[PDB]
Amino acid sequence: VNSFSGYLKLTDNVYIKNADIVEEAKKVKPTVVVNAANVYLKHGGGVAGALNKATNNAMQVESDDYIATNGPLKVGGSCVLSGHNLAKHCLHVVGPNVNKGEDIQLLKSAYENFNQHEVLLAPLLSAGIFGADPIHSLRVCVDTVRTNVYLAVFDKNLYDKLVSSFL
Ligand SMILES: O=C(N[C@@H]1c2cccc(O)c2C[C@@H]1C(=O)O)c1ccc2[nH]c(CO)nc2c1
Repeated sequence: VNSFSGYLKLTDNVYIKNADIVEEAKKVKPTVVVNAANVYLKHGGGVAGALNKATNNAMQVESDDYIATNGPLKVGGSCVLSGHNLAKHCLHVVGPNVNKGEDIQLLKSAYENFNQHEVLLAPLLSAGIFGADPIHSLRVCVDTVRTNVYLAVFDKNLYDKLVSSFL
């Protein structure tokens, strides 16, 4: 038993809810919140900008030190950093950005990072301003992640569509 509330069970291990991931994080304080990162950890907009804003820019400060030491992530890759006031840890995961022309096949590799963590609060990778179909992202999530994932979906109208179209 865990503390996530109101989530709709999709599969053995995947649950979904219409909520702002930042607000979910603030309430739950999960062990791991997933950020929809880019390779430079520049948290400007979407999930990343919203999470970073809630940390008063501490996420960005930590991220800039990470990049200065280690260089950029790979598309499909990840790193574990602090969760600041939102979670114990933040797993920064880079899904492919269709609006930048990146290979959608890398979405499965991105979701594989979730399997290193027993339980996660997460967004659908590559969706929103990353340009991919959220219905596709949810399918890849369910078919790739084996650990327990609680998906927060910002847009209420998309959430209803994701549920109604789920196979
Ligand atoms: O961009 C965000 N989420 C993506 C998003 C956004 C809009 C339509 C979409 O189809 C999608 C798919 C993505 C998802 O739901 O995971 C996001 C999430 C929380 C936010 N809190 C604030 C505060 O101002 N801003 C936010 C932005």
